[PDB]
Amino acid sequence: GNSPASVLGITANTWKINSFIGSPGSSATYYDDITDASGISYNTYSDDNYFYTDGEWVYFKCYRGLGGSANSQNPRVELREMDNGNLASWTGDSGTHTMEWTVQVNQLPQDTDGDGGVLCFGQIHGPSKNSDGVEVDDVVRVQFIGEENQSSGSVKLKISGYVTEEQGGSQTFSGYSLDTTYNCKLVYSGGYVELFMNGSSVFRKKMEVDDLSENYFKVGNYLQSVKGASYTGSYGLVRIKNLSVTHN
Ligand code: NA
Repeated sequence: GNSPASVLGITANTWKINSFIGSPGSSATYYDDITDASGISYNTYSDDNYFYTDGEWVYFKCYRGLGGSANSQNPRVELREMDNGNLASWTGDSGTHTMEWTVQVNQLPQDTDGDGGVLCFGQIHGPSKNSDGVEVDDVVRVQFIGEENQSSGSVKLKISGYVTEEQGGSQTFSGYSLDTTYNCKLVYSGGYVELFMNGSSVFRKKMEVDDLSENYFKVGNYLQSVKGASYTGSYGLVRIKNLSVTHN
């Protein structure tokens, strides 16, 4: 009655859950679909180290160096958009495609280099190679960036992924904060990627790529700048409610 999947209103047919098993540490084991793990079923899954609820929010807790033994890339505990059991895959200039979620970031991790902390709390992901060979990978990452292990206060919104990095550089925006509710709306329509925060358009930019097929949303906690980092207990914490995806 109280599970994270029930509180957030998600099902295996609408979102796949990327999570870990084992105590947090460099030897924890990543699962692209956590329900593949022994003993785990989607509508009862909860683990206070990673993915849990208090009946209002669902918390995604991920750690610097988590699983670093197996893979040095940035770790995540996150949802992957599904389409009635098929993988979601949709086109950024045909139809209008929206993810809305209410979020806070409560804690930033510590970069590999020790200076700074950052994580991504929503994304659009595209094809690794589109039909023209363009390496799209993440279309956009919506992130907060601040101090290493930051626990309160002021951060910047940072927009990364293809739409900024391959088109003039990542973009940052002042005046955001930890422990602060934002109603986020991420739209891909007409070949433009756009974020609204509390009803204001804060970022909007065209993808100058021909083939905008094979996108899907992700949302959760994808740490950043922790490639090759050791496990120290440093973590990020993202909490979400009021999640929906709309396709028109
Ligand atoms: Na299982």
